[PDB]
Amino acid sequence: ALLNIFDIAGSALAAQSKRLNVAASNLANADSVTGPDGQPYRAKQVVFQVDAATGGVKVASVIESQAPEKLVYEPGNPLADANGYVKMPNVDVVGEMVNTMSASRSYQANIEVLNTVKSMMLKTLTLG
Amino acid sequence: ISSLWIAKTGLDAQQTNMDVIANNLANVSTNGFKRQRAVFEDLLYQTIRQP
Amino acid sequence: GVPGALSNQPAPPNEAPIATP
Amino acid sequence: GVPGALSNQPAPPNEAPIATP
Amino acid sequence: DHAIYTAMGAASQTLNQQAVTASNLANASTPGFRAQLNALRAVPVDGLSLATRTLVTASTPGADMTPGQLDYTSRPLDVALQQDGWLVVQAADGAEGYTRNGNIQVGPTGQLTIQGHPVIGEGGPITVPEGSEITIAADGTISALNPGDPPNTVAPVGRLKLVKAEGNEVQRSDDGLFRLTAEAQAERGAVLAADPSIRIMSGVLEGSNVKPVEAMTDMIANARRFEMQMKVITSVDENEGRANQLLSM
Amino acid sequence: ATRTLVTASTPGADMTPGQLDYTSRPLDVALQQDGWLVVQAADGAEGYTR
Amino acid sequence: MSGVLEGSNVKPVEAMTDMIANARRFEMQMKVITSVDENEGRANQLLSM
Repeated sequence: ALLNIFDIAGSALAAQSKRLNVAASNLANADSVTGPDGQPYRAKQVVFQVDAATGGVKVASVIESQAPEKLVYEPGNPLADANGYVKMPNVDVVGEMVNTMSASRSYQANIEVLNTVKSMMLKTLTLG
Repeated sequence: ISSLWIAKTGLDAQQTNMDVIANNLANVSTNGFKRQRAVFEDLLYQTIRQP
Repeated sequence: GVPGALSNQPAPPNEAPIATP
Repeated sequence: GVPGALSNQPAPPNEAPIATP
Repeated sequence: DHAIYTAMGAASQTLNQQAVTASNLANASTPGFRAQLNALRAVPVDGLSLATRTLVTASTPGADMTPGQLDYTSRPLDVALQQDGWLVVQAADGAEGYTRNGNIQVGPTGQLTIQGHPVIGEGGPITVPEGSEITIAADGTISALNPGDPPNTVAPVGRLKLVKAEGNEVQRSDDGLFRLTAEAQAERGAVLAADPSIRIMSGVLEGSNVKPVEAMTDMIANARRFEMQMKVITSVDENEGRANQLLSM
Repeated sequence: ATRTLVTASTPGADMTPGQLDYTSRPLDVALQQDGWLVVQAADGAEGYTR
Repeated sequence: MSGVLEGSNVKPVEAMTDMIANARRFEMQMKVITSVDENEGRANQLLSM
């Protein structure tokens, strides 16, 4: 089926957009010290899966990465624990700087796939 | 990034040491003055993965 | 329910409070 | 066989052991 | 396309190693400190054909046991260990940690301590008299003299417990107290025995052992490797971006 | 939810007392660790300063 | 006590590190913005038909 390409590439576009938004949010919150209720910011990631044989890619869910918080010592802070160690986001920088580029490249590649498929479908529309 | 925070802590520790040294030197003429000495301590350790 | 589908119920507004009251 | 060809059964899982037991 | 991931992983591990070196440099004056070594380990991935990927993960084998210098502060109860001496103290959870920090403090009730951790000698946590002057022998004997009393009333009151560890069988802990590894613990027993071959001296306090030249060379190498990896990332991204144009029609 | 916006905030000042000059002027005062001189603001309400 | 006057309490190390971090963060955010703009500048070409 050549119609399924549209909702395969749309799924790919949506998944890559979600991944790029997650990476941008992590980069923005790379240094945020607290949330709305004292909960430290946690790096988040998306889960990709196949639609199903094989099909498009769907984002199953968004999960906070389970890594120890890079806690720092600020005793004169209300959020400090009993030992004065406040918790900071466990977000690197190279990871997101590469995730953005990879997501953009995949997005552009799927755009090219959709363009080619649409062109050949329109060409087939005038058989004979 | 963690490196900047760690180096900031190190610079603060050295500044405090210089402060106590300067205080010790300033009142070298005060009667009955007992010189101070600052002792530091390393913070906790984060284990990314166990052996 | 699944994202991208059609449902006759409009979504509730999205809000981002700074601090929980 | 040659990379890029076609074969009946899938590739084995890939692992990166930090230290060999 | 996946060649970008090995380079970014190398850059991230270089950043981690730089963080370790910065942490080593930060506490360049804490008494009884042991530096943290660092190294890079290759971790090849064994796929099906043409194994051309070998990642890298930073690793720290452990502390190097080269003793630092010792400052002569003339304080009566400051001890400095031998080449492989270890003062045994009681940690927060009852485990016996090993330190080289000889700065011993005395509480109001005559209880000895080191940074809040009660030092244990022959027996249990040793407690000297209330307000007596304390002197440390050349092998760990503790003598107490009640102030005002005649000098011929100085009496031994306890003895320190000094253990000998080679250095390649001890691992650091989260709080910062070295403990034996599993194999060494099994071979030498759960708790070490106070060997009599270790001798110490009073009036001096041992500093840290961090090499500025090693730190500087490591920092320079890390910066250069990071720059090379960044260049590789840029090249791979450019190639992939220009190659995707082939997919068009 | 994927977007998490970022805003800046200032959780008050810091009360660490800075160092002090010795100007020898007879009517120059310095407070203790947690002292405050009480003055009258422009609107009549009281305020605390150092 | 009289005869002394208290100055401000501003930490030069804190100020310098914060300024460096802010500059780096701003540059990274600009990189993200330009990447997103360039990436989105071709979905219209897709829609062109």
